[PDB]
Amino acid sequence: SGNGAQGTKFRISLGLPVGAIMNCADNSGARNLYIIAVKGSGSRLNRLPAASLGDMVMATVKKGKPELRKKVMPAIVVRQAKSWRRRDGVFLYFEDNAGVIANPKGEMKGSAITGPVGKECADLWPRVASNSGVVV
Amino acid sequence: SHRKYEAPRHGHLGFLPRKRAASIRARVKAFPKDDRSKPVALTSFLGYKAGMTTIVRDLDRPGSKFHKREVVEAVTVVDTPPVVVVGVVGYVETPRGLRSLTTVWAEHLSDEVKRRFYKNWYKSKKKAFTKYSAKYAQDGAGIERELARIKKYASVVRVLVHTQIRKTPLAQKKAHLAEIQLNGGSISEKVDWAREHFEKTVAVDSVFEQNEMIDAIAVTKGHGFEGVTHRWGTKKLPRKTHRGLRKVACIGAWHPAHVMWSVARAGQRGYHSRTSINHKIYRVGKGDDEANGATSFDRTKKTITPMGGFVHYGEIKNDFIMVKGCIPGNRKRIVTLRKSLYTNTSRKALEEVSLKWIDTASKFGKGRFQTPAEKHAFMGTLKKDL
Amino acid sequence: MKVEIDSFSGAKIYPGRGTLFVRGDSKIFRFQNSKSASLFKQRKNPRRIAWTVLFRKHHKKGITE
RNA sequence: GAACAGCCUCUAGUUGAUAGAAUAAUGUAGAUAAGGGAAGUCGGCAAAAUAGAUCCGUAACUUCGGGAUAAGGAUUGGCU
RNA sequence: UCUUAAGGUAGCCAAAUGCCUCGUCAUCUAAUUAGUGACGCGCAUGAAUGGAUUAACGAGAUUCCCACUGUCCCUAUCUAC
RNA sequence: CAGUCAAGCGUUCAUAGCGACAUUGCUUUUUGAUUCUUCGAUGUCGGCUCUUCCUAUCAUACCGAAGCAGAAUUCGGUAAGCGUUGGAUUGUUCACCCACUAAUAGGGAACGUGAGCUGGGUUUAGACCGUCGUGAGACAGGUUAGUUUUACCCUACUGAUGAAUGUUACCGCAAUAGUAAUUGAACUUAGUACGAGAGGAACAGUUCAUUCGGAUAAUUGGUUUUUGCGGCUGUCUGAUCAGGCAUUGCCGCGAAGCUACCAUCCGCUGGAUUAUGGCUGAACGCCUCUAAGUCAGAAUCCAUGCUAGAACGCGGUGAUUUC
Repeated sequence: SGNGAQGTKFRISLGLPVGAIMNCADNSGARNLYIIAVKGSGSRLNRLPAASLGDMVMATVKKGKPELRKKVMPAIVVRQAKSWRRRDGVFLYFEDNAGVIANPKGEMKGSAITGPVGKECADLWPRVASNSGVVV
Repeated sequence: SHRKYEAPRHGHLGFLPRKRAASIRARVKAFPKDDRSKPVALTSFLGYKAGMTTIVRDLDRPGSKFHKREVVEAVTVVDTPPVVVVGVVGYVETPRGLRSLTTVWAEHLSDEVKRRFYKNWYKSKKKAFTKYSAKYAQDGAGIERELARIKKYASVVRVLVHTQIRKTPLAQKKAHLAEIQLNGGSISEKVDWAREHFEKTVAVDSVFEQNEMIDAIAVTKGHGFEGVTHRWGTKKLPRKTHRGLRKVACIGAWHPAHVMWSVARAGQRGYHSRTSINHKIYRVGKGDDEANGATSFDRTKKTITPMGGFVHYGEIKNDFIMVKGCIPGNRKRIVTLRKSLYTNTSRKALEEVSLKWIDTASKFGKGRFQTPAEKHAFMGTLKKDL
Repeated sequence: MKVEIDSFSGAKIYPGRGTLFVRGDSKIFRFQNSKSASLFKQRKNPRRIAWTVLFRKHHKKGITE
């Protein structure tokens, strides 16, 4: 996302195209995040912009407290649930897709993470790592 | 009118016609540029693609966010018994190109190479190079004169080599014969090297070395006739499509009133000559010892061959090379390893690679053990073990 | 490198081979292959699956080790 | 089995449809598919999901007759 | 005041009927020429050329939601002919 | 769409950027005008798919000019090499919003493309409404339902054989044809250059990543007629054991093969140039990048590479038929 993105990430297998609804892993009052676009996505005809672990996306709250609903916010994917390959050859996956609301810089609206967070996402976003309990 | 939305074309226009290769063995199209200062040396080698396996190695990339950590990589193991050089041909430069002036063979020719020269070998008189050896079989009868011709002419010198199909576990019995350029010393030095190396084996540990970028030249795996969707990657037509959806919808405009060469059409897929470049040698090993798959960290006595042998291939009791990644062609196929046409640093070609562990588990399923000793230790005693 | 123990079948997992699963409880489950993964996701008990190391230990099988 | 449902069998009848050769592309018919879940498309078109039976529970509205199998949930084998 | 025979009453409406028009406001969405609710100087609604409403019913015509899925991202594989 | 002149606008400072009055053109992506071809039929809108071409260049390469300070920007040159997206609404071309992006540039190819698809709309017959008609009926007014046929011929294209330079075999050459890679981010440079301060760049570097392409199946995931193993229902084989049948009976694993940016690997460096900036140097005793000569220089071109190998283009080499 520019200033807030601390480093680069290796290629993580995409598992969240546009229209995907993931759980909301922070305590901002939102329950799910619906992905409307992915930052840094490429342009291919008919190809859906797909999010991966640690990616920043544009999201809308479909279920949650009304103040977050009916508007677009940045979000960061913290769990993918779609198997991706790390550098050490391990194919790992989570139980569910999950993300956290954040500002365009990268600062979360919430102060804690409910559940585990991927190591790639934690390395990309230090504040997500700071508010995350378990990093895998 | 214009396309409503732009999109890149499907497929590469520099790789057609997508036709079958002229031969099973893929020749080196261009040899590396000649240098006279360097010693005479083979610029290529002929191996047989044994299979694929997995390695573990510490990545040394000074600046990567995940540097000095263990990584898992896929490597290709090719069985490379030492190629027998016999014969040498000369090429004079003409306003028409390199023209072959003469080829001089050696005294004894192997049965496998004569089988290569033959088609119905079993129902034959085996009359091949007999009168050639009669012209030969003396000290200075008529072969030294041809050598002098190649020295006085033939600005390019290419030695002739054949593989050890008998040493390899193939059921072919027919040697593969090719030319390898000598890119060192003068023409006299090249011819002297070829004559001294006449009728004998050259080892790939002498040709190539560890931590080297080379090119694999091979014919890809054949897949027969194929439709456009998998041959070129075009879109699948919608479900409600009359008379077929695995097709290209529009194959041309009204004008020009012809199907154009650039339109994707169904046809042969695979079995194409290909030259892939920048493959890093992860190991050059020999089969005249155990612990071929053993490293300084694993130090477990085991050969490269997985449990039950390489699937569809067998055992690698010869000399072998494990290069990084995949190479064109499938198992049991002859591949030509050529020295790189250029010298690049890139902080990736000079990276010294030290292997930690090589996957030797069975590739014939989800293999759990790497050695029969380890398998027996884990499982204990069985009913069949007395 | 290091080898592992399958969270279901109790088998050394070599690098590259197998898969890893992270439950909602943030518990790591390493599976040697799709067979063990599928059994775990079907929620079959390793102590009742006959070929598992847990089964052998529970049934006192192969005590010669 | 609720059942002249579907499935297997007894009596009776037939074994009739040009054949042979491990089958390439594209088809016709039947099917699976990781993650997402209509982002496809004029449109959820076609497929999928649901489904029997026994219990629990069942809203607005209503012409009080319905809605209603509303919606939702739980069990179902074998043996003694 | 002109004016007809009377000058559209009760109702309803951008309705399958509204040209302008993708009417205006609200809601539904991140975004809606769609949908619903509301407003009517209604080109050109309207009372057995029946008006308005309506439970139940409909292989009728639109909108949204849950579930579900190869419709799609993005295709792959299998069988029979 | 583009020129010419310059009254003016640009805080005094016509043409940095615009520019009235006027005037000169170009363009066949608009709509008119015409009726030349077609009424013993050239299948009619839109979308999907796919290829190529144009440049009047949105982005990317290198530059020139600013009311260019830096950072964004604006004008222009070479330049079509390479890209130009995902969606809500609408049958929609066109639109208008949400976003992403380097950008979301404009067009042609019988208003490209229906024996390629679809049939949402127009565009038969059924039906409803409003207005108009006494009526039958009319309405580029609204609404609903409404058969989309044929390739096996020729050519074109995609692949595949193949007679005939004595035969046969091996190893090659390379004319010609094609060609490919592309874009961004982060760390350092650097809170530096610049700036009153706010703000705030380029790197020769290093790591990744969109987009495209060629392969490959070590691993992971997918597929199951391995009908391989096991389990289950109904029925039949007297019971067991073992099986048959149920369009492959159903379920769980399931090797091998195939396959996925759903997996992995790989995708080269030299010369000549355009714009432009220069050297020497006149025409024109000075000046001048130009007249002669000449230096550097673009994602450009041509080669190095890569694909095919002329089936009427070739070379070398082995053997070449006792009754």
